[PDB]
Amino acid sequence: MKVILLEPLENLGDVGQVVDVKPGYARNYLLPRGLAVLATESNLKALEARIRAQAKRLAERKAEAERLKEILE
RNA sequence: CCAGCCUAAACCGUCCGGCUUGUCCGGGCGGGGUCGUGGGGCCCUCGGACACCGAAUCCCCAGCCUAGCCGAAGCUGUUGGGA
Ligand SMILES: [Mg+2]
Ligand SMILES: [Mg+2]
Ligand SMILES: [Mg+2]
Ligand SMILES: [Mg+2]
Ligand SMILES: [Mg+2]
Ligand SMILES: [Mg+2]
Ligand SMILES: [Mg+2]
Ligand SMILES: [Mg+2]
Ligand SMILES: [Mg+2]
Ligand SMILES: [Mg+2]
Ligand SMILES: [Mg+2]
Ligand SMILES: [Mg+2]
Ligand SMILES: [Mg+2]
Ligand SMILES: [Mg+2]
Ligand SMILES: [Mg+2]
Ligand SMILES: [Mg+2]
Ligand SMILES: [Mg+2]
Ligand SMILES: [Mg+2]
Ligand SMILES: [Mg+2]
Repeated sequence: MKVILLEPLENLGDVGQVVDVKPGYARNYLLPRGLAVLATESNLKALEARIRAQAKRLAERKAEAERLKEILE
């Protein structure tokens, strides 16, 4: 199953990564112990938000320190 | 015998809570949509209100069921216990 781990996992990977693992492992350990979440079409969408949001969030914080770069120099 | 309709989804709006506050996620309500000569959504150009079609829902009556009522024309003999 496709899941989205919200935790630095050893064999799996870092947070926010999407990796397919054996059902039982996620169904009876990851998902239950809150290490990951079933990567449904609903969650993948809510992940595009965390990506795009923080993206233009720092992309705009650098686009603002872009004005101070032009003038303070 | 006779007859065809409603919805899910896209898409727009709202109220609620969840949470990593986000152009989001889900839930409930409303609008939209309903088809095979393919249809619908959103974006453009246009004439439609006063156009027409119209119930399987509601309303009035007719009619009918549950009691009834009117309804023509004869009398004398005669056998017989009795016409
Ligand atoms: Mg959904
Ligand atoms: Mg959605
Ligand atoms: Mg509806
Ligand atoms: Mg929806
Ligand atoms: Mg929804
Ligand atoms: Mg909603
Ligand atoms: Mg739904
Ligand atoms: Mg519903
Ligand atoms: Mg409707
Ligand atoms: Mg429309
Ligand atoms: Mg409709
Ligand atoms: Mg239409
Ligand atoms: Mg059909
Ligand atoms: Mg089409
Ligand atoms: Mg009519
Ligand atoms: Mg009546
Ligand atoms: Mg009567
Ligand atoms: Mg007599
Ligand atoms: Mg007599």
